[PDB]
Amino acid sequence: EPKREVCELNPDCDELADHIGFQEAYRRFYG
Repeated sequence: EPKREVCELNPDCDELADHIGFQEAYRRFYG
């Protein structure tokens, strides 16, 4: 799952994903 893998390897994205999930985090950072 590209988005989870990518988001995990950005501390701010991983942090955000802890609250809102990786799809929503990835979209905020890499939209």
